[PDB]
Amino acid sequence: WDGKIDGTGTHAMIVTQGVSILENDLSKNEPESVRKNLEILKENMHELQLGSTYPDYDKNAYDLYQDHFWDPDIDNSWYLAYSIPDTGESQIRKFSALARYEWQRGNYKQATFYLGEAMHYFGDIDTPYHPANVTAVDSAGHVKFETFAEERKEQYKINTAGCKTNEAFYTDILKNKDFNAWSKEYARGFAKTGKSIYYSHASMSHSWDDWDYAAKVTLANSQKGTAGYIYRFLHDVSEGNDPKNVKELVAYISTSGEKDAGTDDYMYFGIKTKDGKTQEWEMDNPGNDFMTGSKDTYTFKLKDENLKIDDIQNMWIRKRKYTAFPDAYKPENIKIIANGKVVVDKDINEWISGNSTYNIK
Ligand SMILES: [Ca+2]
Ligand SMILES: [Zn+2]
Repeated sequence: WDGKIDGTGTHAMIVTQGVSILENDLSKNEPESVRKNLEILKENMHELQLGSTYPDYDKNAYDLYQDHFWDPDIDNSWYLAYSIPDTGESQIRKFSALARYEWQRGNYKQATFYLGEAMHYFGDIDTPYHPANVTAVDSAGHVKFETFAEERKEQYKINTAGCKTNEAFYTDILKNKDFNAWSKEYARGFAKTGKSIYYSHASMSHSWDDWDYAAKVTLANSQKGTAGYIYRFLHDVSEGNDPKNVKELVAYISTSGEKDAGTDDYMYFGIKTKDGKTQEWEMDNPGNDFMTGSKDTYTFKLKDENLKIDDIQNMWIRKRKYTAFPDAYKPENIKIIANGKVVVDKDINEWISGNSTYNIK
């Protein structure tokens, strides 16, 4: 969907309605804590709206908004040595992890921003063009549609999911104790309806009164869906809800803003287990990794499927010199996420030059 940096436009309308919907649908057999936190969230609506639009303006190693797409329909030896690429689904899981982390420890303003960011991605897999994986290159309808829907966003608003917090839609959301598990499938459902509406109503072929129907559905879905996620979120952070085997690791690396803090040198993330076995992946996204000031996301696929978090005794990033050109690197902070829970939050702000191997755990 379209979004403007000041937190306005289709994306902001979706989160804004998502909240307003959760109010109108909120059950009476609903805990004091949940009702209280939703107040906190409304207290930070501006940040929820800003996070909802922002991912379209983040300078990443994703030169092309790659992480904003996802084929809900679609592993191997290669990814034991390389970082896996993120998706619209993947990002929901990551920002929801950050949102929960900040909340549990007090920063509600930034927690709410992160949560709004997660919802940017969900809104996107609820577009017709992103789940169908049709880029603005792939087809001229991507942009013309998202814009058609921009100019009309208002007339597609919805006040309710249709159920109540006691009813069906909202109780399945809570049914599954594993967030990451629930989120993938929840999101898959909505995203699947997207691919479908592309082919039938919202493609460049399919018509103009076809596009009106197309936007109505997907924007309404984006609202009912966004409300679901927020609801889930509100519950998850009132009980200290806590999502097992570590099969993946997500590293969210914030690079410093100071000049020449970025590196065009090779970067690796690695671990050593309690036993003594080790794995290293190259941190390598589509575009330019580790630019000055960017915040990058690397997902890592463990070779030992049956591993638990405490068994991972060590964690480090490692530089290897690209040339004789001195790209020394300054990480501002790095978070490691394992199963929807942040598990490392090392601030750094040191310089790494040469082939140094900084340890973070
Ligand atoms: Ca590359
Ligand atoms: Zn969008």
